[PDB]
Amino acid sequence: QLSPFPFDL
Amino acid sequence: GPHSMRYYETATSRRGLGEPRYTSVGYVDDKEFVRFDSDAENPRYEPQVPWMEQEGPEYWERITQVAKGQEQWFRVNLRTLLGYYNQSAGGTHTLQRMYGCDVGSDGRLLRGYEQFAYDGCDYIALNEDLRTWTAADMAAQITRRKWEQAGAAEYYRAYLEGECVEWLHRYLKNG
Amino acid sequence: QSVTQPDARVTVSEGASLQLRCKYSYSATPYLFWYVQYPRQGPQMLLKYYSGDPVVQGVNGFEAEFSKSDSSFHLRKASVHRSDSAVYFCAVSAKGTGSKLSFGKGAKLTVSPAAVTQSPRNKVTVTGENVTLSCRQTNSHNYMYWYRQDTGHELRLIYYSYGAGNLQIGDVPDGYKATRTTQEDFFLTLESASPSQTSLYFCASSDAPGQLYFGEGSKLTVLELEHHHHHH
Repeated sequence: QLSPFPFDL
Repeated sequence: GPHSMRYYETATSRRGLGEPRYTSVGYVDDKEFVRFDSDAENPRYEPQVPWMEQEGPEYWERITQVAKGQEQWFRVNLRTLLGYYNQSAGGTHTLQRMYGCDVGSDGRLLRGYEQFAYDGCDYIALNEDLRTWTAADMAAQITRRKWEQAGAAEYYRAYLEGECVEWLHRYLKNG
Repeated sequence: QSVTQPDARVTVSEGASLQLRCKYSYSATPYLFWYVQYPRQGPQMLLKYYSGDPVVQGVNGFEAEFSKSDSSFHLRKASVHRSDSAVYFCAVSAKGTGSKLSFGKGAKLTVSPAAVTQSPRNKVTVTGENVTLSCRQTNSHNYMYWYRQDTGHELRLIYYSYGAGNLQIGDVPDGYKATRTTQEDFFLTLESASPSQTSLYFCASSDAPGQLYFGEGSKLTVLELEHHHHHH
């Protein structure tokens, strides 16, 4: 499984 | 000795013609094991080594829609970096994301990763402690300021300490 | 999935100690939030939990403790003021959908002796009318939300959006259209207003998974006129 949806820049 | 998992997500702008190409490639140790390309006719997801075939159709289908979502993150965030850097909309740019985990035989975690590069220059990086951030320039400072306040490090730490390691040994238990 | 708050109504004396309970049943340990809603206002986040230290510090003097084995995220405050009289919402975010915020039923507390602008504070119409609720935010947030709250209950998600032109369905979208025309603007449209669509509508924006900044509310009443009449 992949990392959670990343934070916004 | 030690072992690692690594994911390289890359998005590049194209002049005029619609959405940016999206690339996601997975590495176990330093060997490529999984790949996603948006340019492919039926983009999906795929296996790059024989020992990754034993994975169910649910694994591939879920992991694909995750990448389909990731494209939206990049579309949006390429756009915000144009704002931060005061760049024209008629240009092309590259945004790469790397995350993953390092472990060497204690079945434990050594190091976590969450870092970004913009046009081949370091932007922001999660530090060894997974609490602090290294920001390269002024634009990255803005990101660093709100990630520290919001608690992004703790957000990423839930994956890096848990699932990242678990799936790595799940993958390592092969070949 | 689900979040559970055992008591809809809680009364404590001024100066006393408070504990508001919350238990979740989820397949994977979710992102956990507490929100406060003062009369005539949108909810405001108190504190949040992603991972790490199981004890988190909130605003207005609140703190919460997470417990994995107990699957609980109880809220507490040392000494309650009269101004703490509000409705308290335990709230949760699913691990795979971090930005979709879901509310608990809520606890009304009686203690006895957000640059999000939404255009129509109050509106009354009749069945069949076209109603548009406007929402503008200057926070440079990429996430925007439209909730509705039936008086006495919790906020229920209608639609949300990530970036301009994006639309993602919530829990209760039937009868509504939404449009995210720009980064700052998120319209909600009732093409043919129904009396079931009378409630308090809250817009929100977010910068971080589950951390939402709510507007001040758009209260809409739609009347079937024939209903409030005895036929002659």
